[PDB]
Amino acid sequence: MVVEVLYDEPIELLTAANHPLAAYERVPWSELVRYPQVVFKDGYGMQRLVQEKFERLEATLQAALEVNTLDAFRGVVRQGELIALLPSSALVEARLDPTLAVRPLANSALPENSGLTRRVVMVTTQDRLQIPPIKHFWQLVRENIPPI
DNA sequence: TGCATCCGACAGAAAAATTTTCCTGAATTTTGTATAAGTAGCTACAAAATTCTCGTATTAATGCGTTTTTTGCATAGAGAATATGCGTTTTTTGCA
Repeated sequence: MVVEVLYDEPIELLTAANHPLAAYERVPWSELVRYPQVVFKDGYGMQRLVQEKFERLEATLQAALEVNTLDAFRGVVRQGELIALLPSSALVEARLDPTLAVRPLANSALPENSGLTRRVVMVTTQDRLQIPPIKHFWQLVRENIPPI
């Protein structure tokens, strides 16, 4: 397997064209439930990690109502408000377009125990990485990953 | 001319009559006798074929010493796996 996590950005959330977490610029995870923080997919490991990442800052992951579609992540936040999961590395990109200029932030992430941030993880077999394409590039892509 | 009554055993003798059988024409269960035509086959003849055989020529068949080659051979690395390991963790004990 060669377990290999290129990096583990630390989680924040979607604040908004009106968020008061776009007032309250940080994101612990109470500050989520403060507005309608819908959690993502119970069962999908993606949230298993987020369960921490919303579950140790005055909040417990509330997988109430997630439409399981980014389009909808925006089709009620294009009204301006609604808030759910966009992690750190693209939480360079939470503040974007002219409905919305948003409050960025770092991880509150009391959830950690041992090592616990969600991890970008290229993991491989030599056969798989036995050629210039993936092997060197897959390495470079797991390498040239800036905040940009 | 109108009221009752009644009806619709036996025997002999000669002639006929059904079958039977040999004689006599009639023209068939048919089948018999010679001559001349004609219908079909036999003897003979034609040969250039075709094809059988011996010799030569090319070619395809068959074996090998060697080209590379495939597949079996060994020993070198790696990537966790597997200790120590604290160090952290879960287990286990007595008081209120």
